[PDB]
Amino acid sequence: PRSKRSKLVTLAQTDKKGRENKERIFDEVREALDTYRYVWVLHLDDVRTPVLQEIRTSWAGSKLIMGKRKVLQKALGEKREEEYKENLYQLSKLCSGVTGLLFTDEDVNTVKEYFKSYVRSDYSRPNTKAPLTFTIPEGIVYSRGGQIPAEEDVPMIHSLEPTMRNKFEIPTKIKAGKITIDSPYLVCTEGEKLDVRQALILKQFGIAASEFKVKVSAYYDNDSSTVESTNIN
Amino acid sequence: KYLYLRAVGLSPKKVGEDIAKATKEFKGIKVTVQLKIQNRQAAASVVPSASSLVITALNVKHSGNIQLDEIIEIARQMRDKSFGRTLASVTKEILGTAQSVGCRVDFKNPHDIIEGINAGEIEIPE
Amino acid sequence: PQNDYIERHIKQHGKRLDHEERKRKREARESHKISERAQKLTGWKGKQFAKKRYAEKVSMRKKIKAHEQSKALPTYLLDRKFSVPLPKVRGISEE
Amino acid sequence: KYTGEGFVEKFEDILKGFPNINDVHPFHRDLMDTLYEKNHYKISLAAISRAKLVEQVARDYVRLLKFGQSLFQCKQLKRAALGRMATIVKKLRDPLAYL
Amino acid sequence: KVKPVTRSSSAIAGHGSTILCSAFAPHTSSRMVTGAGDNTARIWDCDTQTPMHTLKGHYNWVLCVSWSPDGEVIATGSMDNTIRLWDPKSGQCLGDALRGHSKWITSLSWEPIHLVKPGSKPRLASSSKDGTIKIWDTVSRVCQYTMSGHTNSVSCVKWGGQGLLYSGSHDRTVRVWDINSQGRCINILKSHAHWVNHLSLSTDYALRIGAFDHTGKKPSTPEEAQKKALENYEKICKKNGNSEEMMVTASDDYTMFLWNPLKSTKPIARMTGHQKLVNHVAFSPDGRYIVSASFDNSIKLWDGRDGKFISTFRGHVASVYQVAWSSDCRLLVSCSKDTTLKVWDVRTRKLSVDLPGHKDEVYTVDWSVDGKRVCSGGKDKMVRLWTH
Amino acid sequence: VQPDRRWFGNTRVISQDALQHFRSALGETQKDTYQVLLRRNKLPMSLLARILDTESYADAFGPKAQRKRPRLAASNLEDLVKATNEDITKYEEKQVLDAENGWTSAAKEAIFSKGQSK
Amino acid sequence: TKSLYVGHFDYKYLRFQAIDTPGILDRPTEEMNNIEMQSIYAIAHLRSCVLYFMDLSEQCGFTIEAQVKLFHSIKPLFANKSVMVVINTD
Amino acid sequence: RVRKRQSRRTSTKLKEGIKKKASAHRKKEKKMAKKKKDPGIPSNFPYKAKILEEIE
Amino acid sequence: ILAVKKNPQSPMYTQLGVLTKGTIIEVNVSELGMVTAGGKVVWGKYAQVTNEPDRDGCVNAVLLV
RNA sequence: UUCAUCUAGACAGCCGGACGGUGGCCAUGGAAGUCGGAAUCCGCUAAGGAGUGUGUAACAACUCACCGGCCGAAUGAACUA
Repeated sequence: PRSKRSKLVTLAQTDKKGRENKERIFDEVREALDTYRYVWVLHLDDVRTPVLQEIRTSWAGSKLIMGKRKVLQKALGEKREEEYKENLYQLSKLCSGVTGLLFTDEDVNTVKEYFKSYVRSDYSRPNTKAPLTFTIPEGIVYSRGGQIPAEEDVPMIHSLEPTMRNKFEIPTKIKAGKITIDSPYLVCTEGEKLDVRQALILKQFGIAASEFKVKVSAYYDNDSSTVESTNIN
Repeated sequence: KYLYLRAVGLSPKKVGEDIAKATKEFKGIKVTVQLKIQNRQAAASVVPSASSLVITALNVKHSGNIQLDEIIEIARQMRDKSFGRTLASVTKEILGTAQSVGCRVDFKNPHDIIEGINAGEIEIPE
Repeated sequence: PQNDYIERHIKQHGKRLDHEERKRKREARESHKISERAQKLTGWKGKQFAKKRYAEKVSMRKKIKAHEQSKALPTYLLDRKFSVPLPKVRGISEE
Repeated sequence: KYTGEGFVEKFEDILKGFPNINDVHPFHRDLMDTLYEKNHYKISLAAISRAKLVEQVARDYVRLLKFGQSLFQCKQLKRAALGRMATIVKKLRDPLAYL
Repeated sequence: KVKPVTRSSSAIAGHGSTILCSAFAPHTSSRMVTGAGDNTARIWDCDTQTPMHTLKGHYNWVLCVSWSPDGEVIATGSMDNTIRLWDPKSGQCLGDALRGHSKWITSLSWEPIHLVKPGSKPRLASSSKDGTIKIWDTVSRVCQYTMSGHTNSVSCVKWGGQGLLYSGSHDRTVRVWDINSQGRCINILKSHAHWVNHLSLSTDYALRIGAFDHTGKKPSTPEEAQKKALENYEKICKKNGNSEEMMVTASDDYTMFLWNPLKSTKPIARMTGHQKLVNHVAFSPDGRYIVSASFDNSIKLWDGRDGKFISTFRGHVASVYQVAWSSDCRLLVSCSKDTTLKVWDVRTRKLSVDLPGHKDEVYTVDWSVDGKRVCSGGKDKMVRLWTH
Repeated sequence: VQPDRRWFGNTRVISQDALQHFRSALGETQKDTYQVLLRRNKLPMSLLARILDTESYADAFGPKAQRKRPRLAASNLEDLVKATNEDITKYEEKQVLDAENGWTSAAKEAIFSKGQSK
Repeated sequence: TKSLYVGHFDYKYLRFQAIDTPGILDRPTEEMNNIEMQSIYAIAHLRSCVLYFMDLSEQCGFTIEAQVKLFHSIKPLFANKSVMVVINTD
Repeated sequence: RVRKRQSRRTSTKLKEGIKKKASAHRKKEKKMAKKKKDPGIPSNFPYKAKILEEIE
Repeated sequence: ILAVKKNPQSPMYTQLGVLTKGTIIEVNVSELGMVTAGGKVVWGKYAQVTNEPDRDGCVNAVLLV
């Protein structure tokens, strides 16, 4: 019973959900299929909850169901035999990653134009090159780190120097409470496939200079019971 | 530009009276204030907060009898952003703030009126 | 001296370069060293170690219990032979 | 006797090393009063002084031990003296944390 | 004005275990609550002698019941550490339970109406065996604050007229609490040798009815209720122009004490004469007489000004548990370990009628306000309603 | 030791008036040393705030320290000046009243402790 | 700063000590905190000179009326203390 | 510098005294002595669903 | 302590006043404010010692109510 | 031995989310989830505590609790000998 790793227990309020949540999502999607006319698939791989809430508040009449890929695959039907309605696994197979499956009764073209005109700012999200280039100045670094006049900003907090020095691999010293470096550290170049620590550096300095525009792949109509594929971003 | 100098119960002197004259007669309460800052000009005005609006509608203590319509006017005051579909839900959202303050809505605890709302004994004009 | 001078010093210069890694590694090796002290520390020190460990176990058990739980007679007759509380005591010899 | 002497040596190091908040200077007195709450300060140090009781226990139980007629009796008297010392010190948990 | 009680009820049935507590309403001679040795309680329609509004939610013995002096709420404390509030119309629990205590509840009291600000409800002061006294905001049903001065069980708690709580505990001390001072203990009263049982006050009948005389007519508005209860309190607290409420204690040292807790911290008189202990005390509603029920098969009458002896009511043959007054201050009813109730004319100092009809120990008894019925209940599981 | 109803009973009783008279006479008697009680064995001679509740040693001083302002506060701000000057004068007075360099005094001879001995 | 800080210098072949004190507010004085009562007791007890810094400017987050108000509030301590005022730039 | 080591030789007096200690403790335990739930059909048994069928 | 009434071992020991375990003693109780029916203050009561005070300097006892 | 999770994907790792009323109310020189006291509610949710810890003068930032993506089959806890 021994020579194991002890699980670090902590005492919080929230608790795991289990199979009841998944069955609830299953029943919800299956009862909304009968209700609404059109159903769409939206690939939302890395999002902010306020952006998702904006997308949801854009229509209180239409539904948006997130959840687990394999659960929505089962609700729709992955096999041509196992399916709720006809030609539905043809849609269910399109789901790739984080899929937000939307239901509506609204016209095709309103949705199509909305989800290509909708664009927001977001972080650069590693494994994705960034359209920016940053040499930090070679003096004292500020909370924005080379984005505005330093006379606006204040120096960052001394508590971040272990983080910058170890996790971000920046060469860092501090003279009094201020953080300092000797030479201008370049972090990234445009058209350079980003890595985790570059992304974290840009996040720490507060750089949302990437275009979040949701991708839509397919679309299915209940009365026609047909699929239709439109890669629109 | 914009800043927030809530701090109530460049040119940092004239902003004092500019803020106080946003709270001339009301409020005498710790409200939240937004300062739109031009070159050296402080266009300062209150941004509505639920707690402060409730305490206007009413160591210190609280017992309100807010009468169920002042809370609806507050819900109309800040259904602007609100991240919520209906006034019938924003009213619950505000009744929770009232519960935390410790007030007494009409003459009951506001959680019981949330019960009456979601049970179908209280109506909301949408 | 004169005030919290080391807190000021930590704010101005900061603790070391090799401080956080070493602390993490101490916290990691503590699991090994606790058992090392159990199979070692002959005598009174091992006894006291076991006592401490048992008390610590009981404390954490009670803490978790408190967490998970925080998640006929009347009042006046409640709380209610002429033999003394000690008959037949040990007999003492005159010697 | 050794157990008594240890406790009173320790307590004497506390009592003599700490300053008398009265009897120093009014400036330092008022400063340390607004910092440490003179009442709490004096009360804790008086608690330690009155605990320095241990002497009474040691003297009484030694004078009782003079008449011990068996190893078990003497052992139980020793245990009793040390246990009463331990009770007195257990009742000193908060003042020492303050001090 | 009030007539003696002669005729019984049928042996009414209901919650089928030992009856433990009893209470008429303050505004009707027809609504009565009983808490029993199961985890339930029951309301009764005395006019019909019918069970109504059976009342669940506890998970151990119901010990204490109390009706709000305004008549809107009922409160029940049980052998579990919880207090539950009930609406008598619905016969339903009013929100969740008011937990926070560590051991069982002993006594309950309501904030008197004449101190409640208008449009607000009266608070609930609860005691407990754990050594604490909690103050509940009954409309938000949450603890305002506790009082944790005592050490042993708190046997009695009483909310007075001058915003003061008086508590009696097994630590042989009576503690006074000025709630206006944020629940600070101001005075401790140490004269008893054994453990205290059933503190009582002079004005407690007024503080219990709260603008509800023997006519049953309800006040129009809370603004009128305040005045109509304040006059009822002041007509008996201003016995001599300055207001004073007398407090009396009982303990297991076979003795009572009499206090004017504000005029002086020492007791006026030490009433002795009981051979066995005192279990229950009662001032008259007019605050003139005091009466003491003891385990020596006796009840004893005293004057509530100087603690002087009057006489001794006799006739029982076993432990007397408690007593109750008529509102006219002429008739006294008593319960006992024997199966009988007994009525005593206080003027001639004489038994007026012995009321058998139970079959076991009678634990609780109470008299209506107007004097039309007396409820009684005990181990035989069958509540009785004796009337003229 | 056998059971008995005579245990559990009051073994020694006295009335209040006799008790108080007995207190008075003996308070009169036993202040006078030339007087003396005769039996002395048959006679009963046996018949003759705190702030820690509010503050917990931890709200006063420590990392918790829920204590920002004092209660040892004088109002009328000139009053503490009148106090400080009085205190400084008293201090300087005690200094000259009770008024080292690397030498000591010889040991007390052991003959002076001869009356003192276990 | 929440405490008194000390510094030394030598002037005219004599050791002097300067004392920085954390702060005082205008505070009608039957309620104040243990940080300001340090300043008050230090100003009251010691036999020093005392330098009140005014900072005649919009800076400071404090108005000149409040500054002179505090000065007039705490001038009873100044009755025997050798005061100077310094303006640090209608 | 290694220290001593206790010996394992049993020195007859000790084994006599232990026999007597145990012979006394056995009587004392016998004197103090003067003052089911079948565990079921355990899992991991593959053919457990057949024992439920011989009942009727 | 006021007296020793019964040491169960050889009542000579009662006259000597030996406080062994099980010994019964009279103790004063005026500190408790006990009073009988009639108003007479009680100042003496029986108690039984529960410990062996030859081993402990304490003489611990239980009142006989 | 017992109880639980698991191809509607378990455990471990990385990555991302970890929101909104709200800087909830008292308090204070200041305390915004994290010096303290007492509430501990609703909303939108896949899930997200009026907040598990580090941290800040206060914010910030990080973190876990909880959810999801990649990975692809067993795993965890309490007990007994």
